[PDB]
Amino acid sequence: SNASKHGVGTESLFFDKVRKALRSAEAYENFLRCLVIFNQEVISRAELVQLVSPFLGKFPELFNWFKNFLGYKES
Amino acid sequence: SNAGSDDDGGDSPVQDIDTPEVDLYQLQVNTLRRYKRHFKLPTRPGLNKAQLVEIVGCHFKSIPVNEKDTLTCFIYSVRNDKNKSDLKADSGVH
Repeated sequence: SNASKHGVGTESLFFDKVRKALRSAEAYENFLRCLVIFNQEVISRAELVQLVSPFLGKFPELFNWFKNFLGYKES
Repeated sequence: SNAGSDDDGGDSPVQDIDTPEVDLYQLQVNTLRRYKRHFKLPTRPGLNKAQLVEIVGCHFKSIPVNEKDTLTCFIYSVRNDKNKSDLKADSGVH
């Protein structure tokens, strides 16, 4: 309720893409596992983006969205 | 016949991918050790990079996660503080 309506929009777009691209339940779980360990102060920013490389790295638009959201400079 | 087992009746779901595997060897030694410290994984002294990756990967394959909440945490923290430092010791062990 009131989640992917007005507040969350492009983020839900991203996650839909991730869910649809990875296809595998455990692969999507993997993505979320990267999220939780990031949240749990375990992995660094770049470590997060790099970890999902074999997953989202195949999709430039998707991985770039991820980078843009994380504020991934690398510049 | 069905209704006799809980197995899948499709044999193989729609997936031309072998399921993408996560490289945990790319992670920094510090990152892997941090995983072990935050998740509390008691180990033997003399750990190496490969050792860490195996242990981390073994436990990483068994992490309980929830779509809605995990997405919420991710969106929240990253839009707020992208990896906050805040140096503070919790447990006064010594």
